[PDB]
Amino acid sequence: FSNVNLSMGTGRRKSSVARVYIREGSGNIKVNNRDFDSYIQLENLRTMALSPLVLTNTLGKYDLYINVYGGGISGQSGAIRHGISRALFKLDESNKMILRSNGFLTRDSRKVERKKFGQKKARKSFQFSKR
Amino acid sequence: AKKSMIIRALRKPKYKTRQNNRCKLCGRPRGYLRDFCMCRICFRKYASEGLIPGVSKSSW
Amino acid sequence: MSRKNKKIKKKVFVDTRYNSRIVAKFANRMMYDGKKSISESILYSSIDLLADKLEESDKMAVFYKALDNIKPLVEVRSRRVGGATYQVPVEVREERREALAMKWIIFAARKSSGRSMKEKLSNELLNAYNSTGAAFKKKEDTHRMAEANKAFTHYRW
Amino acid sequence: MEPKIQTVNYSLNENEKNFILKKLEKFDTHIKKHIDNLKITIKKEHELFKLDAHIHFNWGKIIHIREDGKILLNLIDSAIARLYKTATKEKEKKNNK
Amino acid sequence: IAKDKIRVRLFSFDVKILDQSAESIVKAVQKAKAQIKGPIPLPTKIKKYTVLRSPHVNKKSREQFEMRTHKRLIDILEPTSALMDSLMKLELPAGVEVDIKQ
Amino acid sequence: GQKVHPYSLRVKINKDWKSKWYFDKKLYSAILHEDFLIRREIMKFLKGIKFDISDIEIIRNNPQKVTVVIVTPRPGSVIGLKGSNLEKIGQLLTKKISKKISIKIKEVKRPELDAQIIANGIAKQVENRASYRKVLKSSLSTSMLKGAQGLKIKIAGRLGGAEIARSFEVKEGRVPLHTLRANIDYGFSEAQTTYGIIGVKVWLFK
Amino acid sequence: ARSIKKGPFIEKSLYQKVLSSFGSEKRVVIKTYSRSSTIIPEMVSLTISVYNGKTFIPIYITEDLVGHKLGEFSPTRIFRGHAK
RNA sequence: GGAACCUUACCAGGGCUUGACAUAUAUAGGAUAUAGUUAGAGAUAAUUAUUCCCCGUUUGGGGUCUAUAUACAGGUGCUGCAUGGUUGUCGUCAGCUCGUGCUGUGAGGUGUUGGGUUAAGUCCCGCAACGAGCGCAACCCUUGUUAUCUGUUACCAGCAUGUAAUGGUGGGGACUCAGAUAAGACUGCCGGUGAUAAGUCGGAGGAAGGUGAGGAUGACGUCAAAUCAUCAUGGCCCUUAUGUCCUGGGCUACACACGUGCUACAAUGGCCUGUACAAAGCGAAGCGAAACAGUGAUGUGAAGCAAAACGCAUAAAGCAGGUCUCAGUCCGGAUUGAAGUCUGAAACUCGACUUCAUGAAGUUGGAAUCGCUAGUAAUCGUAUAUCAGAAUGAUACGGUGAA
Ligand SMILES: [Zn+2]
Repeated sequence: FSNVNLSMGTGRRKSSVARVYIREGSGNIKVNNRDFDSYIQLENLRTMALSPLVLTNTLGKYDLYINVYGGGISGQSGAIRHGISRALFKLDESNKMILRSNGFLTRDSRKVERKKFGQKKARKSFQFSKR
Repeated sequence: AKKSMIIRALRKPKYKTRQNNRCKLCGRPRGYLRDFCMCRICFRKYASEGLIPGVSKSSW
Repeated sequence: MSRKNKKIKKKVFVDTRYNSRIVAKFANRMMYDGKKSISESILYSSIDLLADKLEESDKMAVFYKALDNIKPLVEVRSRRVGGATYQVPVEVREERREALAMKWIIFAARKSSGRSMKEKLSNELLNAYNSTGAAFKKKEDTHRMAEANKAFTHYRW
Repeated sequence: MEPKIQTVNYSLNENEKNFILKKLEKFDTHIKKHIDNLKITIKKEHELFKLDAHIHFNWGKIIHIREDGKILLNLIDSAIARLYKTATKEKEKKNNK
Repeated sequence: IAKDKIRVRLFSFDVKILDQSAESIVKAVQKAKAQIKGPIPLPTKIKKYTVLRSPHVNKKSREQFEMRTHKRLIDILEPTSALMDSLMKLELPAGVEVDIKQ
Repeated sequence: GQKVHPYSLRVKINKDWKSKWYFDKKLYSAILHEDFLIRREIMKFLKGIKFDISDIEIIRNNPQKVTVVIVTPRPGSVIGLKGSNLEKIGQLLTKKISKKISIKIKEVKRPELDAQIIANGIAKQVENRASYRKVLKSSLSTSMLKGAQGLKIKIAGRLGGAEIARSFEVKEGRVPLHTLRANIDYGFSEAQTTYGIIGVKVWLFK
Repeated sequence: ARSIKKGPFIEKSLYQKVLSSFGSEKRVVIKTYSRSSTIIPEMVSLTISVYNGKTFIPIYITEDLVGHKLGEFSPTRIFRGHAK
C-alpha cells in the first residue's frame, strides 16, 4: 500500500472505461501491462490521447498508468484522454480553466442509439417505392 | 382453437418431431412462446391486463 | 424553414500531422465505407508524394495552393419567376468553396485512370497545382458558365 | 409500361376483359408517354363490384379512383371515364405553362 | 479465508418486498449474534419480449414488454446449526424467494 | 385501434399484478397456467349462476399452497349456502391440481367506486332490453354523485338491435388517461343478447 | 446424404417384403409408399409401384438404380411443356 | 417469432359415427395399462400380461372408467355490410367539444374570429363572454454527473506470488462495476431586446440549457379500412357429413409481370501470414470446455454450470508484411458433377453445412423512385425469438464513423 500513484482518475467514452494513475517519473506510459505505443497502434489515436498532456505542458515529468477496457480502439483513446484530463484536474486547480476551455472536462455523453421496431436501424426505414 | 387439435397437441405423438407446441389457452398452433406457453395474442391480452406477473410494458 | 442551424462540430482540426482543419475535412470527404484510418493514410502518403514530386519541404504550402487553384468564386443557382426558370449567378461562401473544390478533385481522381491510391490522387493534385486537368477544367467551366449568364445577376434573393 | 388488370373473388369473362382493353386504348395517344404504371383492380365483395384504378405520373403525381357499382360494364365505363378525365386534368396542370 | 459460508440468494419481481425481506433476514441473523457480510446487489435480469399488435397483417406496429428479476445476495460467516435452522424456519411474504447453499 | 390499456400503462408505477408470487424458470410456466386454470374454472362455475365478480386474485407463498381471493360486492350471494359453494370451488380445483387451495372472499366497500362492478351492472341491464341511453345516464349520475372525481362510459355494438352498429359514450369530471400518476380504474364487461354482443367499457378516475 | 455410421435407409416392412420376394421365385410387383427407402443392392431386379400421391407409378429396378431413392423415379407434378 | 412428417385449412386414398373431446343422466366390472405378437402404409382391429380399484377389517357402500342408450358433441363452412374485442391510417398532426350566459325567426355563431409568441388551442394582453373536459406539456422508464450504503461469483491500485495462458493464489475497498436510496437543470441566474408583458438572442456556473438524447404515451372522428382464420359472437349451413384418425402428395408447381432483401460487378479492393480492441444476450435434456483425430463441415471424451461462478466465445472491419496490376481479372460464386458433416423414424420431390472440380450473368445500371440532420447515414460482425434440424427475413447489441 505505497500509494505511490499520487493521484487517480476515471474516464469514459462510447462504451469504454479507463482508470488513470499519476506517478512521479519521466513521463512513461503503461497501458494494460503493455507499451503505450505498441498498444495504441495508430499514431493518430496516440496524439489524440496525449493531447491533454501537451496542452497542460506536463508531459515528461509525470508517469501514467492506464487500465482500460470496453469499447473499440477509438473509444479507448477517448476514454484515456478523459481520464488524463480528470487526473490533471484532481492534481491541480490551475489547469481547470484551460482544460475546460478545451472541453476536456465535459465528456461525450453521445452514445449509440437503439434499434426501433419497424426500422432497419436506429433511423433508417424500410423502402417505400410508391408508384 | 380447434379443440380436437388442442387435445392432439396435448397427447403424446409417435415421436416428438410429430408434435408441435400450441397455446393451450387458445390452441393457436404458432406464434408460440416457450417462456409462457401461449401465443402472442393471448400473451398480449393477459399481460396487458396484468394477469401475467412480472410482465410490464417495455420502454425499450 | 426554422433556420439558424445548431453550431457545427468543427472540433476536428486533425491533431495528427498538421493541427490543420482543412486536411481533416479533405480526409473526411475522401472516406468510403467508414474507414478513417485508411483515408488518413492515403491522404498523408499522397501529399508526401506530391511534395517530393515538386521537391519542397513545406507540404502545407503546396497542398493549400493546389486547393486555392480550384476554389471557385461565383456559381449558378437555379430559381424560377413567372413560370420561367433562370440560372442566376450567386457568390458562394467560403465553406462551400472548400467543399466544391475538394469534391471536384476527389471525383476527378477517383474517375481517372491510374495504378494505385495515392498514385491517382497525387497525380490529380499536381495537375491542379499546375492549373490543368479535369478538376481545373470543371472549375473554369462553372466560372465562365456563370459569367456567360450574368444578365440575371439582379435576382439574388 | 402496359396496364395491369388484377381481380379478386371474380372470374374474367373474355368479353369484359377486352371491354377493359377497348376502354383503355384511349390512353395510348396522349397519356402513355407520361405515366409509369396503370393498375386496375376489380373486386366482388357485397353482391356488388368495387373498382380501384391507379396511375403514376412521371413528375411525381399519383392518381387513385375508387368506385362501387352493380353491373360490371357500367362500373367499368364510369370508373375508366373518371380516371381518364383526372389524368387529362393533371397533364393540363403541368402543361399550362 | 473462512471455515464455511452460507450463501443465500434473494430473488424477486418486486424491489420493495425484496428489500424488506433482506432487512428482515439481516435483523433475524444479527439477533442470533453472527458476523455478516453485506447484502450485495446482483445485476438485475431483464428479458424483453416484442410481440405484434394487430391480430393480423399489420407488422410495422408492435409492442414491447419486460420481465424484470431483482437479485440480492447474503453471505453468512461461521455457519451454526441453530442459525441455519432459524433461516429455514423464517416465514416469508409472497413475491420474494430464497435460495440457500451451505 | 388507439387507447392503450390503462392498467398496462399503470403497472409497476402505481398498480400491481393480479397475482402475487414469484418463481424461477423451472416452475414459472406451469404455475402461471394453473393460475389461468383457476380463474377460468371459478368463472365458469360461477357465471353458470350468472354472478358478477370484480376480480379473482391469487397469492402463492408456497410451491404447493395457494390462496385464492375472490373480490366481489355481493359476498353473501357469492358464498351461496354456508360456503358449500366455496368448497364446490375447492373440490373441483383439487380434482385437477395437486395443491392446497384456501379460498377467501374480499368484500367491496364502495360498489360504485369499482369500474368493473359498474361495467357488469351496465351489461346485465342491457341484457334485459333496458334502454341504453337511460341506463348509461343513470349509472353515470349515480356514481358521479357518490364521490368519484371523474367517470367515462362507452358502450358499442348493435344498440337497440338496429342493423347498423353504433357506439355511445358519456363522461364528466376529470378522466386524465395520459397522466401516469393518475389513479385510473378500468373495467370491461360484455353482454350477450338476442341481437348480438354488446361491449361496455368504463374508466373511473380517483 | 446420411452419415456412413447410419448406413442406408430401408423401411422395415418394405425390407422383409423384399426378403419375401427374394425367397419367392415369383417376381410379383410390390406397391409401396415409403419413397424415402434407398435401393439396397440386394433388391436389384424387382418391380415396384410407388405412390406419388395420386397413382402407383411402376418401375423395373436395374443394377444402376442402386443408391438412389424410390421417389426419384415417380414424378409428382406434371408439366405439359407449355405455360399456357 | 420456422410448410421434409405434424403443422395444414387443399388433393388422391384407407378407418371411426355419442364420435378425436366434454358435462349430466342408468348399466356392470376395469381404465389403457406395460412389452410384444398376427396382417397392415399407418390409423387400425384381433390379440396376448392382468384387474372394480382405492379409503373400510370385506361384502353394502364414497367415486371410477369401461362398454352401452342418450341429452349431446363437433365445424379453419358462409356473412367483418349483424357484431364484441384488437389493429392500421390521416397523425404525436394540434386540434375536438361541453355547462351556463349572450346573439340569430331559424341551420348556427361567440367562447375557439385580434395583435404577439411557441414544437403545441404553449403562454400574455384585449375582446358577451365567463369556466371546464379529452388532447399539448409535466408526472414514468433508459442514458448523461456527484453523495451514502455492500464488496461475491465482481474489481485490482500498492503488496507478495502461479513459468504459463486467468486476479490465476494468499491478500485488499482504493477504483471500475453492479442496485437500492438521494442530490442535480427549474430560463434558476446575468446582459440585450420585447407592450412593466408572454416571449426572445447571447453570457456565467455546470456532466447535463432552454423538451439534454431516445423510448413509452396516439384527442373527437374518418376510410361500412383489416381480422368470424386467435378468441367471443347473432343468423344461415353439414350431422357416418363440410366432423374426425392415419399413408402419401401439396402449400416448394412455369413461356411470364410487379414489390421487398442479399451478394456483386472490383484497387479506399481480392488472396496469404502474424497480431489488437466489444457490448447485449443464451444454457436443464440443456450449455457442453482442456485435448486428440480430421484440409474442412465435425467426431470421441467429459471438466464446469440452473450460471454477473462455467460454456456458447481467441468477434469482424482494423493493424503489421508478402502477392496480384486494370486483365471478365487471384474480380464475381450463381450453376452443375463427385465424395462427405449434422438433425431426427424419415430429409428423392423438399434441409443446412463442408471438401474438390465446374467459373455463368455481371464493366455502377434508362424513364422513374427510396432512406437519412450526428453517434445519424455508410459499412463490419455478435446475440436472440420460433426451432430435433434449417434465416440474406424479424428483434436486439456493439465496433469504425462522415457530408
Ligand atoms: Zn393463445
